[PDB]
Amino acid sequence: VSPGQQGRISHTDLVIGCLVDLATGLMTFTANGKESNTFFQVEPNTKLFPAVFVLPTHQNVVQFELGKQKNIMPLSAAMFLSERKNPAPQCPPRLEV
Amino acid sequence: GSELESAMETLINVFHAHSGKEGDKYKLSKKELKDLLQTELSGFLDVQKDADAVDKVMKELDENGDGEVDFKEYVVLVAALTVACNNFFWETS
Amino acid sequence: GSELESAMETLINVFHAHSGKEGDKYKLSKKELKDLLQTELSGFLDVQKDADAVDKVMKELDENGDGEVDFKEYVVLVAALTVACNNFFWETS
Amino acid sequence: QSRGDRARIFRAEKSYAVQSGRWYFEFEAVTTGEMRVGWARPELRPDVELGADDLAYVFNGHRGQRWHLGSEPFGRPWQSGDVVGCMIDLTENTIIFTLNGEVLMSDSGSETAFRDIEIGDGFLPVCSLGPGQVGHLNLGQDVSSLRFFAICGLQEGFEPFAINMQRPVTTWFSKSLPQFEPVPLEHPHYEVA
Amino acid sequence: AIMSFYAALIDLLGRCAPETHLIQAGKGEALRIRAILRSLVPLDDLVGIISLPLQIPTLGKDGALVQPKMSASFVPDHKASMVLFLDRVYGIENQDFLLHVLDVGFLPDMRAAASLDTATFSTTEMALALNRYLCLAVLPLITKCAPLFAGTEHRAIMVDSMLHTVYRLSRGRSLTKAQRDVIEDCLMALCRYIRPSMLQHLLRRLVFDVPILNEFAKMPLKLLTNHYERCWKYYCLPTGWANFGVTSEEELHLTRKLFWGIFDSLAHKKYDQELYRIAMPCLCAIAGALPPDYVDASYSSKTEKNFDPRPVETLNVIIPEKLDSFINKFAEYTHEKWAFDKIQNNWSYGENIDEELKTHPMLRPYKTFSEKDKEIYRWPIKESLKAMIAWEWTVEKAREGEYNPQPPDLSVVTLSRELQAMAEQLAENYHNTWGRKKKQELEAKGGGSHPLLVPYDTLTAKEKARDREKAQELLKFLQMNGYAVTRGLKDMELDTSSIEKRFAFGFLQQLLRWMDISQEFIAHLEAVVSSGRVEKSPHEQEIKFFAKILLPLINQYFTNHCLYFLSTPAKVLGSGGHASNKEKEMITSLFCKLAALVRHRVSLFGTDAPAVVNCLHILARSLDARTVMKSGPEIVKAGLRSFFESASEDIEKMVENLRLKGVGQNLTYTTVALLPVLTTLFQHIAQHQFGDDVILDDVQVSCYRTLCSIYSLGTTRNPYVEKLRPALGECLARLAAAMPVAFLEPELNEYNACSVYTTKSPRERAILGLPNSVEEMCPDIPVLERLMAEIGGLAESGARYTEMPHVIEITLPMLCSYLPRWWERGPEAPPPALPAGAPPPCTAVTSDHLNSLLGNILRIIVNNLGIDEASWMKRLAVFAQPIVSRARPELLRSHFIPTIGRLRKRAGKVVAEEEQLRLEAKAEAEEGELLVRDEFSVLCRDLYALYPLLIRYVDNNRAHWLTEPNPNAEELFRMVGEIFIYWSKSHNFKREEQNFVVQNEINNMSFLTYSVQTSLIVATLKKMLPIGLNMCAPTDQDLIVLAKARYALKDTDEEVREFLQNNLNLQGKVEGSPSLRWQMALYRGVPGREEDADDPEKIVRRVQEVSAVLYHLDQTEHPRRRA
Amino acid sequence: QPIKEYRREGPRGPHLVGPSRCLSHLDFVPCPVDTIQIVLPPHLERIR
Ligand SMILES: [Ca+2]
Ligand SMILES: [Ca+2]
Ligand SMILES: [Ca+2]
Ligand SMILES: [Ca+2]
Repeated sequence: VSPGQQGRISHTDLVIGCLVDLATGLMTFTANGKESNTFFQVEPNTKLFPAVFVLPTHQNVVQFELGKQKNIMPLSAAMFLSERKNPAPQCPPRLEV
Repeated sequence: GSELESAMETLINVFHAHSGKEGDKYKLSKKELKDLLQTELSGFLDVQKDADAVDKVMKELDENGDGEVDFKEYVVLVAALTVACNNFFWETS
Repeated sequence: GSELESAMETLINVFHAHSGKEGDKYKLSKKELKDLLQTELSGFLDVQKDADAVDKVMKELDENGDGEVDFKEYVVLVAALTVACNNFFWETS
Repeated sequence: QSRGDRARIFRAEKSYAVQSGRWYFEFEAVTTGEMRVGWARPELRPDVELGADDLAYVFNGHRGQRWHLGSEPFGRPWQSGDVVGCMIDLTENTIIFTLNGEVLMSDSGSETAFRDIEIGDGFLPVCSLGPGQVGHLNLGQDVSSLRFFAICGLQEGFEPFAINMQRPVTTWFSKSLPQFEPVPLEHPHYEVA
Repeated sequence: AIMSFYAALIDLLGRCAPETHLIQAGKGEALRIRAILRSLVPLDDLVGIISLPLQIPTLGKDGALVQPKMSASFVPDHKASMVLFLDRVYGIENQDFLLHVLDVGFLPDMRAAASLDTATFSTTEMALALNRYLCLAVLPLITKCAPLFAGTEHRAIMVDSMLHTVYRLSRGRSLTKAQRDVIEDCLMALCRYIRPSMLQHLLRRLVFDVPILNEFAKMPLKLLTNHYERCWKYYCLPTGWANFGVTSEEELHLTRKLFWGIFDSLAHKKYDQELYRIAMPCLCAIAGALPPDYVDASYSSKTEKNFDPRPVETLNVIIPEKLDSFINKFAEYTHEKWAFDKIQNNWSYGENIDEELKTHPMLRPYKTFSEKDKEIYRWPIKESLKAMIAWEWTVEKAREGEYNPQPPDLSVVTLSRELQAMAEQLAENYHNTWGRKKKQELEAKGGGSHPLLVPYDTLTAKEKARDREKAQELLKFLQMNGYAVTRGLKDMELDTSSIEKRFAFGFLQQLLRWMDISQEFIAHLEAVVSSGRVEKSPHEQEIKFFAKILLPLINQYFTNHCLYFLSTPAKVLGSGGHASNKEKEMITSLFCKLAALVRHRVSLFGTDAPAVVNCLHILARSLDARTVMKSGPEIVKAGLRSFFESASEDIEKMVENLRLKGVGQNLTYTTVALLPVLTTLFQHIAQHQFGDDVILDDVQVSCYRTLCSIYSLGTTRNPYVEKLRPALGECLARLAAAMPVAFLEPELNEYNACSVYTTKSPRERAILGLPNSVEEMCPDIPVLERLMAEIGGLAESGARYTEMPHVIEITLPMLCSYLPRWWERGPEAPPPALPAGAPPPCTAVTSDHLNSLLGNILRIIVNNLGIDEASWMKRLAVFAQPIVSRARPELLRSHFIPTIGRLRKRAGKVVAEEEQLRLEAKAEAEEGELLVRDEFSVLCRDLYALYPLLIRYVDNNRAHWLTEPNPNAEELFRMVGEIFIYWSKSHNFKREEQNFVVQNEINNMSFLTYSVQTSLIVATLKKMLPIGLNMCAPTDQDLIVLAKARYALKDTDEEVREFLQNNLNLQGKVEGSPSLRWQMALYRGVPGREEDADDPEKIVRRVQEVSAVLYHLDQTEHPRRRA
Repeated sequence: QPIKEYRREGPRGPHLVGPSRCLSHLDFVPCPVDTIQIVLPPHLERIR
């Protein structure tokens, strides 16, 4: 959140995209498309669950979007072995909050 | 309630008191009746102040003409008047 | 002094309070009277078994044919009930 | 710590729910602090306090109260070492709580602590031990071990809850380690679409 | 004509609709008819018709009345038929549908009627028709559907609007009495079922409406009474009423405001029977609901004040040049702050104001700021400062005050309590100006009340904030520019003083002031009755207020909140909150003042005296003596001591007069008030263990005088004395319980730390009237040992109650209440202080003394059995219940068993008489029927007398008996069971049981801690039955099962014995069922049972006894005014 | 001692034990009530 917008009820929606490169064990985060410095490194064979910690402040709290940017696989492909090479986003019934 | 029961009890108490005050068995002579009246209802009621009223009330109470009053007669009429007074008070005055 | 006035004012408080909560603020409707009697007397009344008995007693007690028990009529009836209770006292033996 | 989680609940296993009969068990309070004991339905929720919901009917000792969908003064507080005998009569749909072999009475003087209970799923022995408290739950697997059963309950025909269970009764407790669970479809506040 | 026809057709169909009872019963014909009607008339069309608007008269055309031609337009009577059809046929059951129709079609109608209620429009034909339509069709429907309003928070604004509209319509004039009654009934029906939090705004209106106490105000009294009585939980409990949240600070403030307004208005107003009788329940209800310790966030010492909207006069005064400089500074500050709001909104400077353009022409520097707008900004400030001057608020410059907005910051600058109050009154003046503007608007419109017309203080805190922003902004700008301002706040003079600000504090202070007024007019009444009798009675208003309101208010409030006044700060007995030491002090002051008021003056109060005495009892119950005695004003201490001393004087004065107008007055006063109130006070002291702290020094001396005078009176003999004996005995027993000095053990008194002699120095208590030696405190009272030896001797003699009337009535209660209290203080008791150095106990009481005592009482009652009248006996039994707890086991064999056995024999004899009477017939039956009735009555009296002791004894020793077999206990079981058999067999016995328990006002459950379950006989049998079951063998239960069947068959006792004898080999088998296995295990584990079941005769007799008990127990558990 | 135990052994049988009070690192920080704002009245300084 920008310091100027800070303290104001923003009329926009914030989008935070969390990227993980499994081969390199690396994680990065992009805010509204702009890369953020915060990066993480993980050991091989680690299991990570997508997560969100929120204090509700409005009727519409948050939304998990399972999208795909250019040349980046969606989450379902990593999550399910059958979809290992499927690039179309999916949210099968097993996936739930 | 039991308070209204006690109200009837108070009526009976006052009645038997003056029924035996002069020894008139259980029935109010003219003298017992007069003394009773100016005792129970001091103010709104008059017997000493209105002796002609006392005599007319002797005749009216004693429609039987006995001159003595048992429980039924005065309970009916005295209760009617003494309660209706406040009903008029609320209505107009 | 004013003990009969005290009894009478207690009577007024009780039956007016029992009239107001249930219906028209002052007089005695049928439902008012039924609940009122329930409040008034226990262990002596035989009307508890049927409210239709209360209804018909109300009908008679309303010789004026209005469906509402006048205060004078109610007080005279409860004076007759004082009569019945004194008869109960004598019957005891 | 959060009070909704502050007290540990120990209950019998769901498979031991009693549908009918007259059952008895004992609960000795090694400490006088906050401790509840009674009967809970099999669908008891760990996070909600005992007796603050319709699921459980219990007696809290430190204050001398009976809890079900709230609190109402009832009985008297126990001292350390006192044994609360809990009885349930499903033929009459009542719950009785006795202290040191004497039947506790509510303010009105009624002997039955709770009345007009629908059998439903059943009922299970349950206790809640606030922080820093110790209790002893005797389910009657060894009938002689009971302290006040003969004095109260035996002649009334009540049964030790585990009189004929050759193996000890299994218990489940309110483990306070947070874990992730799917969002309930009927959650009052949070909706996932 | 066409509307009339269609309305008449719909009305006819609705009338044809079947009745609800037929619909519920499910009569196919009725359901078919209702379906036909529903098909004929669509519901949505009815809703539309109800929605359709009715032209309402207007004051147009130069103030003329434009009233539509009734016969030529759409009229409410037409909608009445629609409503009737909708109710009878479709009915209202869905909350959503109720709200929908209410909002769309009804609520506009009641709004219109309320609006038309004004003077010009009041009598219009359309207005009268609307009143008729509402009161005949709409209001009754809402009253019927009222319960649906529960849980309607989602439409809270609409519900609140409905409540306000209905209340306004109720106030409306020109209504017929029936119409007003219907509207009021709807209001109560809605307020009963609607949630409490909903009533916030309505109650806010009522806070202002009711205090006037006019004729239109009476219905609000009932409404508030009902609402507060229903929701008292929600208002006082810290937790709040279940599922309904908790009250708000503003709501509690409104509650307190309403309470005090009603109190003051009622006190000032002259007497009115109806108004007072309606008020007292209301005042009691709010008093109970309001929390005892609640403290208002804001308090007004000035306590200022249909509505007056005229603003505080400011134009009259002039404005100094100093304040004009401040006006310019605040004008530029306000311009800058408005420009800051504009920058927040993204507005900038422009040529004109346009929402889309987001630019402003006046957003220009203060130098170029136009004069006209400059005057606009300044004039409110001029008015505010002139208002300050008119209020006499004096502002002094300590120092001078210090496009792109540049607003001086106000957040950093704060305001003291004075300045916060000043901001409040400035916002009040601004709101009054606003209300004056609304007043001109409402005058033009012709009526109505703006929702904000209600006083600013009454307005919600958030709503008050709306005007408070500008008020507090001006105050802070004053402060920064250097204006110091002060008017000498009586509020700050009072200071926060949270203890004083507690509601209970103010209530009690007002009560004490009224108490001084009571002393004044009682003195006046006493003087006039003594001489110069006259009927003016100028204080008559105050007298009637006192008696009618204050005394019942005292009773209800101090009964509902007794716990809060007793809970100590250290230990909180109540749910929450504890009274202050000062609050306890005023409680004590009130108690003493009331005792003094009623002293020797009961006859003057007359019919009000019983209520006064009840108030005395309640205050005594709620009194906390220990705290005040430990710390409290010497004046209140002396008041309590003077109450005690005067009580002692009065009771001794009794004593000598009894031994033989003022004397009779003292006699009646003591008989009616002093003795019972003193009894209650002593009982409270004993229950709370306050005795050691409270009864000291002069209090102890007064207590000694009271005790010894009572005892001497008891020794004296007279008929009126024996009349008084019961109350004297109860009072002296309570006094013995309270007493902290072992008066019965003077020889060991020196050990008692809490004694007058030990506390006071030898040089002391000589200036006081104290005997040198404790024995001479009063010699008449015997020592404990001699009392015990005597009571034993008389008990052995077995003399009669008449022979020793004083003993049973006084000495026995005294002694049985004495032993328990001093047992713990004496040896042989749990010594909590054993590890520390323990002084020798002041008393020498031991459990053997109590055991001997109890044996004595048993002997006296057993001797007195069979006498015609022993009314003292029940009192003796209740007084003797406490001792039984510590009775030694051997008492059961020594005294109880023969005692209850004699009664069993008497029961056998009397039932024999009963069967002989039954054989006798007609006049023979009638003669002796009353006889046997009398024997049953006396036997029942003795039976109740004996049991409670036996019950309490059983409770103590049931553990022992059930742990180890007891032949004596088994015999007792047999005996009590036989008594119960007689009870069940004899119907006359049961009716006489009921007659006694009812006539003698016995509280049957109290002894256990009126129904058959409550009946002692069945209670005793149930309490002992476990022993009967225990002494039996588990195997033999099948034999009992068969014996109960035989008893249902009604076989003779010998017949069932022979049945079991011939069926003796039908015993249950352990192998047959497992339960019998652990039954057998426990049975063997208990010792001494190897000799059990040795004889089939034992088996059959045991089974028969138990079966006879169970069968009758099962029978028991499961079965003229009109003339 | 064991850590976070809910069961214990005893004379008659197993004892169920509730949650245990735990000390917090902050509990060791000594926090007295602030007194800097307080200034001594002379009548109290002479007594001081
Ligand atoms: Ca006579
Ligand atoms: Ca006559
Ligand atoms: Ca009425
Ligand atoms: Ca009539």
